[PDB]
This record gives sequence, C-alpha cells and structure tokens, in this order.
Amino acid sequence: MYTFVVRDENSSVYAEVSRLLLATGQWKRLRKDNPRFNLMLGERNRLPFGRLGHEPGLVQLVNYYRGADKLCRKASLVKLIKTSPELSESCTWFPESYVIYPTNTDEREVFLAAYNRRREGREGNVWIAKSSEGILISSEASELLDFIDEQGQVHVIQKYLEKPLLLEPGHRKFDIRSWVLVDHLYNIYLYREGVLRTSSEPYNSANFQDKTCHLTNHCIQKEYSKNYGRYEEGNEMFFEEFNQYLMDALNTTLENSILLQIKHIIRSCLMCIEPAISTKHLHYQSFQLFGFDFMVDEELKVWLIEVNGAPACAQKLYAELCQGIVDVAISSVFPLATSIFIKLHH
Amino acid sequence: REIVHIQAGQCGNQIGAKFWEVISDEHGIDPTGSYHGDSDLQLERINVYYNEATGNKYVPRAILVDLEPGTMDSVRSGPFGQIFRPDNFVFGQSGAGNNWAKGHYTEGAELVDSVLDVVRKESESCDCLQGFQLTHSLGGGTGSGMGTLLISKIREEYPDRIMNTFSVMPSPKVSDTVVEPYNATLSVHQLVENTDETYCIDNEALYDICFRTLKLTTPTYGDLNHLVSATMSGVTTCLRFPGQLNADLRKLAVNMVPFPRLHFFMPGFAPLTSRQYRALTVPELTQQMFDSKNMMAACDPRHGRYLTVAAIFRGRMSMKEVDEQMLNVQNKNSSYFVEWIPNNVKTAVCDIPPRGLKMSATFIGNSTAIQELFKRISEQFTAMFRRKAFLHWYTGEGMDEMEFTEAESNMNDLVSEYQQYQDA
Amino acid sequence: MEVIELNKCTSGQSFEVILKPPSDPSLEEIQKKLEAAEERRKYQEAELLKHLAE
Amino acid sequence: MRECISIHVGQAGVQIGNACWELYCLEHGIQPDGQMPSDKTIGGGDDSFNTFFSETGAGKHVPRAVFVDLEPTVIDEVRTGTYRQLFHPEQLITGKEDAANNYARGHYTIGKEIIDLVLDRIRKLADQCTGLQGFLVFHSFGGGTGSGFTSLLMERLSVDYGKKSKLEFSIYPAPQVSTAVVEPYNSILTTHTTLEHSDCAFMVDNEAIYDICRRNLDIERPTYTNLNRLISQIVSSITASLRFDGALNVDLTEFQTNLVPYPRIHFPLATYAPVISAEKAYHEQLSVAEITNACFEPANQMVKCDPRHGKYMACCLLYRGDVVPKDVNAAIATIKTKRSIQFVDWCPTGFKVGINYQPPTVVPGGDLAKVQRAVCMLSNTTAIAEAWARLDHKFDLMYAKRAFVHWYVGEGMEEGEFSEAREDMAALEKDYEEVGV
Ligand SMILES: Nc1nc2c(ncn2[C@@H]2O[C@H](COP(=O)(O)OP(=O)(O)OP(=O)(O)O)[C@@H](O)[C@H]2O)c(=O)[nH]1
Ligand SMILES: COc1cccc(Nc2cc(Nc3cccc(NC(=O)C4CC4)c3)ncn2)c1
Ligand SMILES: Nc1nc2c(ncn2[C@@H]2O[C@H](COP(=O)(O)OP(=O)(O)O)[C@@H](O)[C@H]2O)c(=O)[nH]1
Ligand SMILES: [Ca+2]
Ligand SMILES: [Cl-]
Ligand SMILES: [Mg+2]
Ligand SMILES: [Mg+2]
Repeated sequence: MYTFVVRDENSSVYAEVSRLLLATGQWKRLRKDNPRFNLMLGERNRLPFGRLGHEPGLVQLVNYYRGADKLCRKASLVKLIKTSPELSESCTWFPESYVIYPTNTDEREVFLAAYNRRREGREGNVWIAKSSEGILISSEASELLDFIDEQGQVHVIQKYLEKPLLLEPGHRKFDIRSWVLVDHLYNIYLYREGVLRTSSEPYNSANFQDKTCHLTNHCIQKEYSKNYGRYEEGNEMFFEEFNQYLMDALNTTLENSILLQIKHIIRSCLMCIEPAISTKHLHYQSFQLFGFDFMVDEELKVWLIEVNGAPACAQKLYAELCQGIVDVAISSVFPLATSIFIKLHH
Repeated sequence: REIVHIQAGQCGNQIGAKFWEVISDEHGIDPTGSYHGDSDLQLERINVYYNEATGNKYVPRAILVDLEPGTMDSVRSGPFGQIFRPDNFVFGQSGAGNNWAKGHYTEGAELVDSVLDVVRKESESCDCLQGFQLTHSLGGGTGSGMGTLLISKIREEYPDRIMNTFSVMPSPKVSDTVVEPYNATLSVHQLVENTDETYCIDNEALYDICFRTLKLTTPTYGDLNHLVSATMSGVTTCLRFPGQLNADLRKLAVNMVPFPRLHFFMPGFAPLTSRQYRALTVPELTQQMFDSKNMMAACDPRHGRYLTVAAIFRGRMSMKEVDEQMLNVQNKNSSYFVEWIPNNVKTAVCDIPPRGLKMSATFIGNSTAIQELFKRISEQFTAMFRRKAFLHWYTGEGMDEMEFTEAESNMNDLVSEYQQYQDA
Repeated sequence: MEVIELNKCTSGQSFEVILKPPSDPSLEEIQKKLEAAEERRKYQEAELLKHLAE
Repeated sequence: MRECISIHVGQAGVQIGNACWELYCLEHGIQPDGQMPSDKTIGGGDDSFNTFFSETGAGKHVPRAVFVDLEPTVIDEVRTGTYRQLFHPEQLITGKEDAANNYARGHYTIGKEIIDLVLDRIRKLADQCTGLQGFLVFHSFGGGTGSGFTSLLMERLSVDYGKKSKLEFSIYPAPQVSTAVVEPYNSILTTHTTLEHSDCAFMVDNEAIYDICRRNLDIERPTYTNLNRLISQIVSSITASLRFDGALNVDLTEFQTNLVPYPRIHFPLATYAPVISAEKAYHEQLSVAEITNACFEPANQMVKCDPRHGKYMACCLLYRGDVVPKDVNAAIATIKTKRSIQFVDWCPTGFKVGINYQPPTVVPGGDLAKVQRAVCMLSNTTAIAEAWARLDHKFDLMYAKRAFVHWYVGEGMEEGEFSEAREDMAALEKDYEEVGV
C-alpha cells in the first residue's frame, strides 16, 4: 500500500487524481501534515521542497517541478527566452516581448528603440500589456506605459497578433490549450486531446478595447459576450471538429498545419529548462502537468503566449487525462497490482 | 553505573525473585553467586545489578521488603534464595491485610526507616548510582501502600536519581479482594507524582496471554510471573550487556516521557513463550512485538496514539532487516504515532539472546491507550466508593474520605491528560 | 577566463579563476546567567522538599 | 607558523577527532608513539605540520588537541587505544555523568562544574603557542554535551581569546543513526547560542554520510566507524592547507575571508569525490573533469540539498593528487555550460583552487579505495538553508505541544530560551532567503 497527502484542495485535476488513487484500493490518503507519505500533491505557493526526500523507508514523489515557475510566470518566461541561447532573442515563435517594471532590470528604453522603428517603417504597431484583468491593447506607447505604472506589478508588453486565424462561420479568435505531462524521467508527454478556447465576437481590427473579440479567456467570454454558445458548447471546440474544419475550409490537417509547431515549441521549452529542474539524481522526484497556450495566425504559424503550471482541464476530458496522470506519473513510480499521450523526443 | 533494586510485598517479591533468577542465568551466575559462563560479555556490565563480594562472588543489589515474613521465607527457601545479601531482608510480622492505609500510614510507617537504612548502605557503596527499580503490586497493602511510601522517601533523599517501577495492576478476573480498586487508585496517585517510569503490568493481560495463546487452561501466579520476569529481562538487557548503545536509565526516561505525568508504559514481549521451537523471521518478530496480544497492559493500542516507543531486539539478526521492518511498521500505520513528536520510535539491539531463544524482541510503548487501564480502576473504584463500601478498613487506620475523593479526582485528571494528546 | 595569483611550490599549486566580475557578552555577564539558572534549580528543589514536608 | 588547537566535545566530537588524528598521523608519517622520522628538527620546528603538532625533547609529535566529554566511556577508549601514547593525559577530560541528551544539562547544570578545568587545560596548550590563531571545534548538534557544553565553551573562548578564530565541524542530526528524539531542540539551542562565536562552521548531515556509505561503499548498515573514516577524509581535505605548504587558506582568517562574506551565513557546503569502495574489483580511475563534475551532484554533498535553487557566495576547490591547473580550468569551463551555477550579484563568479599533489591517504583496511585524484569543494550556497528549514520544522512540531520542555526547565533553563533560539533561527532562514532569491 502507498500513502499520499493533499495540500491543494482547489485543484480540480488533482482532486480527481485523489479520487482515482483511493478507488485503486492500494492508495490511502494521510492528513495534510503527516510526513510519512509517498506522494505529495503540493500547494501552489511555497511548496516545501526542502523537506522532501528525507524520509528513510519512503520513495517520495511530488506533482511539481521545483523551479518550473521560470516558464510559468510571464516576465520569467520573457527573460528566459531572451537570455537562453537555446531559445534566443532570434526565436521565431514567441512574440516580441519586453519586461517593464512600474514607475514606483527594465526594458522600456529598449522597447522604444524597436517600437518607433515599427512606426516609421509604417508597420502595424499594436501592443498588448499584461502581468501574471488589467489588459491594454493600444497603438502608441504612452497608453501602454502609462497604464502599466497605474498598477504596481512587474509587467510585460507583447506584440499583439493583429492578423490571427479566424474561424468561420464567425470571423472569431481562439487560443489552443495543450496539456503536457513531464514524468520523473523527464519524458515529455503531450496529451492527445487539446482544446480551442474560442471567441464569439467578430474580430474588430479597429478599436482594441471591445475586449471580447480580442480576449479568448473562458470567463470574459461567458459573462460579457453576446453569443456565448452559438457555434460550440462552452466556446470549446475540440480537436476532431478543428481537424475537420481545417480539412474542409483549408485542405490541411491539424497535425501538419499546427501540431508540428506545437510539439516543437513544447519540446524546446522543456528541454531548455531540463538541467535546471530535472530530478534525475535528486533525493526526491518531481512530475508536473503544464498547460501551454498557443495562438495560430492567418499564415498558419503557431505562437506561444503562456505556460501555466497549475492548469484546469476541460470537463469532457478530466476523466481520461487524470487517469493518464495516474498511469504514467504515479504508477510508474509506485506500481499497482494504446496510450493517451504522444512522447516528444528528437 | 549501579542500579538499586527493591521488591515489596507478596507479588513484588515473587516477581522480583523470578527477575533475579532469569538475569542470574543470563549472566552465568549460579544460586550461590559464583560465575560459570563462557563469554566475558556476561561480566562487563555485571556491576549494574550485582555487587562484587569477596571471592569474586556476585550479590544482587537487591532489597527485599514485606510486612509479613511468609513470602520472604519462601524466597530464602527458593531456587536462588541464597544469592541475596541476608542483611537486605527487611520484614515485619503483622502483615498489611490488603490495606493501603496499613502499608502507607501505620505498619508500613513503622518499618520504613529500617528499609531506608539498607537502601542507604547500598547507595553509598556505588561509584555512580543511576537510580532505583521497585517491583510490587498495586492491589495489596504492602507493595502498593508501603511501596509508594518508600518511593516518596527515596525521592526525598535522592531527588536526582531515576526512579522506575514494575507495577502489577489488579483485575477482577485475577483478584484476591474487593478492595484492590481502592489500593490501586491510592497508589496511582503516588506513582504519577514520584516515578520517572512505571511499567503497567495488567494481571488481566497476563492471564489472557497464559490462557488464549499459551493454552494454559488454569494459569497460576507462577505462570503469570514467568511472563513478567521474561519481560523485565527484556526491558533491562540493554543496561546489562555491552553494545553500541551505552544504555542508561536517565536517557530512556528523557526520551520516552514528553510530559512528566504521562510516564506509564505498556510493555510487551515476543515471541510469547511457555514453560515450541519454529524459528522466527525479523518481519515476524516485528509484527508480534507490536501485536496487542503480546502486550502486558490490557489496552488496545489502536484506541490511542503512541507518544514514544522503545523497540529492543535480542540475538543475532540483520540490522538492515530490523531497520526495514521498523520503518515499515511506522510507515504503514503512521496514524497511530503522534506527528508532533518526529521519529518517536527508537531501536536498540542486544547481541545476547535470552534463554531458550535465538531471537526475541521487547516492546516499551508510551501510548495514550493506557488511559483505558486507569478508566477500569476508576469505574471499579467509583462503584464501591459511591456507597462508601469497605471504607471502614481504611478509616480505622486514620484515613479520611477526602483523601479517597482526591485520589479519585487525580486519576480522572490523568485520564483527561491522556485524552488531551489523543486528539491533539 | 583568466587565471590569477598562481603560486607554485613542491607540494602543489594554487590559483584563482574568475568567470565573471561582480555584477559578545562579558565573563561576568555569563557567570550571572549560569548562577541565575542555578537559583531557579535550587528554588524548584526547595518547592519539592517543602511539598514532601507537607 | 601559527598554531591551531582542536577541541573535540561529546561522543561524536571525540570519535570523529580520533578518526582525524589517525588520518593526520598517516599523512604526516607520524607513528602511534608520536615519533616522526622525517622531522630532522628534533625537539622543535616551525614547519607547516607544527600547526597541529608540538614536539617534545624525545622527538614525540603531540596533537594540539583537547578531548572533553561529560562521561568517561568514550574518551576511555582513547586513553587505552592504538594512539594512547600520542596524547598526554591532561588533554583528555571526562566527567562522571553526561548530559542525558539534554542541552540544558550540558550547558547549565553539569557544564558549569567543569568549564574551568577545560579552559585551564586549553590555556596550558595555548601557552605552548608562539602565535595561536584559534580553534577547531568538533561536536554533534544532537547530544547534550555536543550541544550544551559546546555552546558554553564557545562563549567562554570568545571571552578568553577574543581575537582568535573559531571553526566548527558540526554533525547535524539524522533519525537513521539517532538514539534520541529531542535532537531538534538541542540543535536549535546550540546553533542559537553559538552563532555569534563561530567564524565558519562545516555541517555534516549524518544522513548524507550514511547514504554515501550505502551507495558508494556498499555498506548495508553503516556504523560510526564507517561514517567517521569518511568524515575524517573530508575534514583532512579541508585542513590540509593548514598542515602543508601552499598559498590558499593558509590561516583560519582566510577561511572566513574566502568562504564567509556575510558573517551570519557562515555554513559552507562540502561536496567530496570520488568515494570508491576498497572492495571494488575493477575501478576505472576518474579524471579531473569527472570528479569536478561530481562536485555538483547532491548525492556527494555533506548535506542533501539543491544548490541549483539558491545562490553561491564563494566557491573553493581543494584537489589531492595528479591535478594541474589546465585540466581544472577546462573542467570548470565545460561544467559551467551544462550546470546551474548562479552567484549573488555582489560577488565574482569564480573559484579559488588549491592543489596538493599528494593523493588522499587511506586508512589500511578501511572502506575507501585509493584513487589517483580527489577533490573537496567548499561552496557557500544559500541552498544549505534547506537543512535549517527541516530542523526548524521538526522543532516547531514538538514545541507547539511543549513536549519534553520540562526536562530543560528542570535543569534551570527558562522556557523563553526556546522561543528566543527559534526566533534567531527564523531570522537566519530569512537572511538566507533574501540573499538567495
Ligand atoms: N557521524 C557521527 N555521528 C555521531 C557519532 N557519535 C554520535 N553521533 C551523533 O551525535 C548525536 C548524538 O549526540 P552525541 O555526540 O552522542 O552526544 P553527546 O555530545 O555525548 O551528549 P550526551 O551523551 O547526551 O551527554 C546523534 O545525532 C548521533 O548520531 C559519531 O561517532 N559519528
Ligand atoms: C523513544 O526514545 C528512545 C527509545 C529507546 C531508546 C532510547 N535511547 C536510549 C535509551 C537508553 N536506555 C535504555 C534503553 C533500552 C531499554 C532501557 N530499559 C530500562 O531502562 C529498564 C527500565 C530500567 C533503557 N539509553 C540511552 N539511549 C530512546
Ligand atoms: N502477577 C502476580 N500478581 C500477584 C501475585 N501475588 C499477588 N498478586 C496480585 O497482587 C494483588 C495482591 O497484592 P499482594 O502483593 O499479594 O499484597 P501485598 O503483599 O500486601 O503487597 C492482587 O491484585 C493479586 O492479584 C503474583 O505472584 N503475581
Ligand atoms: Ca621539527
Ligand atoms: Cl585575544
Ligand atoms: Mg496477598
Ligand atoms: Mg555522551
């Protein structure tokens, strides 16, 4: 019998993982602060990594990679991509992004020398501002920086993708969410089922603060949007519908047109940070489920916009995905008494 | 270094004599006090319990006390009865009539100073006295009443020495008189205040072990005492033999007792032996030593939590396997160990096995389930006391009903203290 | 990666590699504490002995 | 030449001291009766080894050592063992009853009555010194003597030798080899009371030494003898610069200068490689590059922790054996491109390197194979604070319930010393986090 502990009750995915583990008849849940566990399902903040791997008689595994936050918080990721030679400033799949601190190191004296060469060359010059609610999509700098300094947090400003791929019927934006599981052996597993988080407003290239055609977030779409639910149930189109639409409207598949780039981007990011976070020779072991957020443009080029270190699955998929987490992240380490993942390796 | 052993009253002397027989055999010492074993490990720490008398003869550092001469005449006549220093036999004539008051306040009071004189002569002849042990019952009058009087006098005169008891608790299934709940409640009050450790030996438990698993159909006091002396040998073997642990009294006391009053221990022995042979594996030993049925206090460990545990292994076995099985016990039943005392289970090994066994184990648990024992006594006590039944045996020796009310309250207090830490 | 302060002898050598430049109480105060804890001890012992005298 | 006095306190300190002095004699060619045939200055000298040994008229070489325990049984095996003639009886100080795993008993009750005898034997060694630089103090965190009496001694030594340096070799508690449940209390109490009297402390987690002995030496249940011969290899590696000709870490002051920029963060991490079983039938000898890379595997550290998630303030590499600078610089260069080595912004990213051409000496019939080159890395990384977190957490669990506190109050300690010590430790942990994140 194996023992585990739960320290994040607000996690949908690992709530389901706890249920599955208990139903195995070979996993028992201890109280949150009992140290004699095999598996810690940790808290999201200040998880006590320094206390794992010091229990004699116990192999200990945890559902977070210490240090993965460098990929999963926006300014962390901008600094990682620009400073890592593996990724490089000359990185063809991450939008032009600058880390800017509030009025109250910083890149706005770097950001102007590029922005104004965008205005002089008579290129489109829309930028979006965000932090790890509070979004500004504008066309000139003094709206962006102004706004950033009204807030109090470190921020990034990213080149807004003005020419996105638009789904018809609708002329509406969407983002792709890919769930990736990294096991203790640092196999990278891309889950077969991604999701499209769609808009229901026709992209308005004119005034960028109708923030309902421009912002794919599952919440801003349900509340303030006109037609939440007209085209797809929950502004959630899945992969077979998308492949079929790509085949019909565009005469391509999802695999060739988008997925190759998504696998390349996921593998590149994770391999970039592998020596910093790998637990290969550590006294405890880590796994983690990441959610990757992508945007396809009109030329069918995939862009990465964020990595989330504690994602929520799509309701249709919770069962199969959490069962997969058990099968390859947990039972690989703690064996019990046609896979749903693609291994990314090259 | 030296330990001073005291045994008081009938039960105290019968179990104390069996203790001295068992460990004299283990150290190769015959009923005349002469050494006759092979190993020198038998003599390296012999002075912990024996004084070296002229002729390299070994005399137990043991004081024998009773208010009637019977049982001590029986021990002088017994198997090892001539091993004891004759001056160390201290007795009165009139007996205690199963009456705590006689043991503590009247007859006992008249004998106690002569007992302390022998204690003092034994102590001042010690280079480095670490403390005392007392064997007695709590249900009679001499062991309970005079033994606790002795305990308080010894504390007064030696406040910085360790004081341990091996205390037989009374049970109605193995019962001499109806007043045992009174004598035990009065005694437990003393013990909670003036001992460092008390090994709670429930006579019900010894009976059940003799009957259920030793298949003894009608257990005698002898049968019960064989269990007790094997257990006591177990719990003292680390003091008596060289090993990687320079085992002493104080460090067990410090490490087992997180709160001064919660020092009542549930002892156990494995494999449980009669007066059979299939050898035991280390996992088997380890499961049995934690088995409720090998414990000498009739408390369910699953009804409480372990505050601390000493696990003592005897014989030659793999330390790696011992460590694995001990960790498996704690990791597969971690609920029952309090999390606010990290790593509260410690392991000791003595290479020399007891008589007739290649491997054995001894268990010493400080568990909150021991509250059960005190609840039993308390219920028995209250059923008589609410009608003041049998009190005249005590008021005739000068005691007041108020002292009964106080001892009752104090034992209920001790029960509550254990309950506090069972839910903490 | 430049090697500085190289020193060599017959037993060995030492040097420094720079990858990148930079980006008590008294004796009386103690005797007081020790003896103060001794007073707490002799007080606790007196409480014990008066309790035994009662 | 400036002399160093070693002080070994409590069981762990004494047995580890035994191991180290045995190793020292083997490395300097000193026999168990103290004669050193290679020393041609009979009766005296100011050679590098004289930092650790004095000489008598008969040419006996005598450790500048004091052993202290509150009970006799451990030091009695020194007084009767292989190196009995090595030490002089006034150097071996024992009490009658020990501290019973109780900090307060070692510091207040039983310590107060032997502190002056110890300081006097220490002064007798200091008076033999032409230019004493200070003290190396060996002790456990967990025992009552190693914790309580060590902190009392350290306070007094600050008072009686205010200008001298004091270095600690500290054994941090591990349940696998522990016979006491109150070690977290004793650890916190002694760390709090010693923090400002220590210039630099080398912490060895018995857990790390135990698992190294199991993985690399194939010892299924390591004894103190196994742990101590490995510990003494590490200790010898750290002190070789004091005992041999060289130019790095030549006096105790330089250990602080090179390793401790911030005086409260004075706990450098030791990583040692290679550890090879003498029973290994076929061993391919490891290169400069392979052992220097092994210095960044946590499985080789003296404290299991993750230096990738913290920052370095200093880094020293001490080699023994067939090593030349170019192989070290090549190895460092390639290690820097494949490993996470981040310094604080106010320190140079760099390594001070010491090479002694003599390969490590091994005890005959010990567990360690002879190798042609070995290295001890001393890095001041904030990741060592992981150990503090572990220790503090255990302390808190017990102290929330006041479990065992009466044992300490009963020796004259006040309860408030507990939370004072713990708050010092909370400050320490926040120092580490502000420097390292
Ligand atoms: N590595 C190593 N650790 C030891 C050794 N001896 C004891 N320890 C550790 O030290 C701690 C126990 O403290 P000791 O040094 O034995 O105690 P002490 O200083 O003698 O203090 P008291 O006996 O309580 O008076 C435990 O963590 C032991 O595992 C040793 O020889 N080597
Ligand atoms: C839960 O914590 C524990 C648990 C078990 C050990 C320890 N450590 C010790 C223990 C010790 N004496 C000792 C050890 C075993 C048995 C006994 N039997 C006796 O005393 C009988 C009562 C006279 C005494 N001496 C030094 N260390 C700590
Ligand atoms: N286990 C055991 N219990 C005994 C023995 N003799 C008496 N008892 C129990 O001890 C209590 C009687 O006390 P006893 O020692 O005979 O009275 P005392 O002589 O006045 O101290 C009762 O609970 C008896 O069941 C014995 O030899 N072994
Ligand atoms: Ca010389
Ligand atoms: Cl000075
Ligand atoms: Mg009777
Ligand atoms: Mg000791």
